Amino acid sequence: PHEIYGSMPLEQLIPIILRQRGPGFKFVDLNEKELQNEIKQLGS
Amino acid sequence: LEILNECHDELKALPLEQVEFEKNTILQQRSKINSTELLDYATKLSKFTKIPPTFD
Amino acid sequence: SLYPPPPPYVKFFTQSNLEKLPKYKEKKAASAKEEEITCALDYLIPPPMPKNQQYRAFGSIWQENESNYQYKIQELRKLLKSLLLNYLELIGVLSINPDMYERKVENIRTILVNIHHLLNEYRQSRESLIMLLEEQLEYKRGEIREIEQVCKQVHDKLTSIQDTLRTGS
Amino acid sequence: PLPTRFEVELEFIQSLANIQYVTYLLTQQQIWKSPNFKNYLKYLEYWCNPPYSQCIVYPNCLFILKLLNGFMESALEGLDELPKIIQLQGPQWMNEMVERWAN
Amino acid sequence: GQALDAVRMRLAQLTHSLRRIRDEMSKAELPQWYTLQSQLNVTLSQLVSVTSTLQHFQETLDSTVVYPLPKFPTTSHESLVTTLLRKKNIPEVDEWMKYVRETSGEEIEKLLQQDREITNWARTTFRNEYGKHDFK
Amino acid sequence: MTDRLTQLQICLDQMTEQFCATLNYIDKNHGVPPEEFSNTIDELSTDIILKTRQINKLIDSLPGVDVSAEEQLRKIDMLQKKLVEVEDEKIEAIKKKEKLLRHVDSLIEDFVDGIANSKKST
Amino acid sequence: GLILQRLKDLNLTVSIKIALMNIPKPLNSYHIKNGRIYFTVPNEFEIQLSTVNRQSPLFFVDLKLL
Amino acid sequence: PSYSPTSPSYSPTSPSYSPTSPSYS
Repeated sequence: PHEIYGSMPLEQLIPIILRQRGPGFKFVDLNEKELQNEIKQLGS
Repeated sequence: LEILNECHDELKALPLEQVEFEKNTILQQRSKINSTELLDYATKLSKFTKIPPTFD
Repeated sequence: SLYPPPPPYVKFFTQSNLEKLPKYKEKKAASAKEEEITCALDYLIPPPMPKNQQYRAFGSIWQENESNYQYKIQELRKLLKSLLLNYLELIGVLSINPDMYERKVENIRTILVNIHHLLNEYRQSRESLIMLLEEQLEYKRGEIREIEQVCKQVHDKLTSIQDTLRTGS
Repeated sequence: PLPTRFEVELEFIQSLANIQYVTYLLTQQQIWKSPNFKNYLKYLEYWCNPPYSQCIVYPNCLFILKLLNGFMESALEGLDELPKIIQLQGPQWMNEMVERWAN
Repeated sequence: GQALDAVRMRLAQLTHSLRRIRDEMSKAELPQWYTLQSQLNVTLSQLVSVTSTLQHFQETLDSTVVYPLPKFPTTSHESLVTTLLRKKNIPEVDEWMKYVRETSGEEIEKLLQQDREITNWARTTFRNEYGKHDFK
Repeated sequence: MTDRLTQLQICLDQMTEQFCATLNYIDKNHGVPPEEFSNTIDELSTDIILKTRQINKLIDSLPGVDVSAEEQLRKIDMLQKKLVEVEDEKIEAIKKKEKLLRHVDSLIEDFVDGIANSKKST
Repeated sequence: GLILQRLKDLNLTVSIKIALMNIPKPLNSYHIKNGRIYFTVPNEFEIQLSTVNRQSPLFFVDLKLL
Repeated sequence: PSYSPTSPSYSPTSPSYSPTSPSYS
């Protein structure tokens, strides 16, 4: 599963992140502290 | 700094963990299945999958 | 009709039968401690493999580290030479007394047929496995070697830059 | 002699690969309406493992039934699009079958 | 050919009206109710005219015999030929009138004449009722 | 690439077709001038001889033509073994390459921060 | 997965790009975070910017009023 | 002249409902 995520260039990853986060939320609005936060919840 | 940055980018482009899971999956998939059944099935599909040149 | 009807037992198994299958198989196993169809739930029990390990269909029968061949080679060479010799003798028959030519024709074919038999024992799946083996092996070696080549050239460039900046100090 | 249930179920599975057979089966209302047929379809899923998979003649139906499996949560509707979609997606589905088996 | 030509032009204008009502319904915003009524009535009366004209010239349509062109290639266009050739109804309408006949279900003939007399009696009764009160 | 077994089948089919064509020419031409007929038949016989020699040079060139399949079995088994070790070695190779890569990234970041706070120090 | 180092590279690219250009003294207050650069002029505004490529120029991302 | 032609409204995706039954000999 992670093979596709790790094998795609950022030029195609950006639209994927944009569609995952929905409209309005830019690809850069994500916070690193917030990022490690949801990483912590998903790791549980 | 620029040129070493593209060197870093191109090195990162060539793959880490994903390749080793894929190699693992290959190894247990190969170990699980015996070659006898695979060769028998290949021989039995050789007639169907391969279109002979004389089949009008 | 053009399309044969669905199998009959298909219609016997509802959702209730599926959900009651565990207790049914438990009861069947407890009681047990060609299968007769005494209950409608018998078919969900996996069918047993035939003891003969054979299956018949349409008049035809069906049933380790890869998971004197010189005698066959010389037999094939002598068979090819004899086939050429018999072709020459048969065309000579056509030349002089063609009326009985067929008397040899099928004979030659038998040798050709034997050639097909000589192919049967030589049957090639392992050889295909070998050829695929070396092609992906050499492809991965090429990829690997270009990887260390490119990383080594990047490291050499980095060392050259380090020397250049040290000289400018 | 009377064929065993092995033979008839295997022949049904291998005949499921035909697009015409699938279109005809889905044409009738009561075939899809009756839960018995879909229950049998889910029962047939256990042939994707050996040594049963060694006895198949056409591996394409292996995905088709699985595709038919998807049909229970995708809807009948889509019956018209079935021939076009199978013709269009034959390449990649054959490729994934080859990846599952040939590798 | 004249009858089929008239059928062609009328059905073409009917299809044009259908395309119209389609591309004014496909908009994300619904127009005013009155425009929808006007389009509905015009297209529906046009369908009535289609039915009436098709009724008028049944003999010309029946007399015609269908035959593919010698120049038309069937080897490459057999799918297109079969597309127009097929005529079986859509299934849902089929079981629709099957359930309709199921619900409906010398005796039949005398019920038929009883329906005749009820129809005539009701017509006469409403004529009398209309004549009873001056509507002008 | 084309497998030599497929080439062998193509060669034998071409040989059969060549014999059929030669005998058809003989059957439909016996009676054409004798000199032209003899020259054409000499060409056909040279073709027969050459086809025979590609048959001979392909049949003896089949790896494993004179090698028993069981030592192929061991060689294939040890090939998958040494393969397992070679992707293992590639795993350590790539992980240490990534290690030096983000050492380089860390020094890049430190140098960039030094540049930034030096040029904003005045 | 890849998002963390992508954002770090975006931050590095933004930092080097702003090092390329001589920022004004009133804009000396800048922050780098999450592939974004923040310029907060007090009682005036807070502008957040980013870039896609090192050669590509900066583009507007977000703005807040003070 | 002709104000506008009709848009192509072909429906090849239509599955058709041809009854097939006299196949057995």
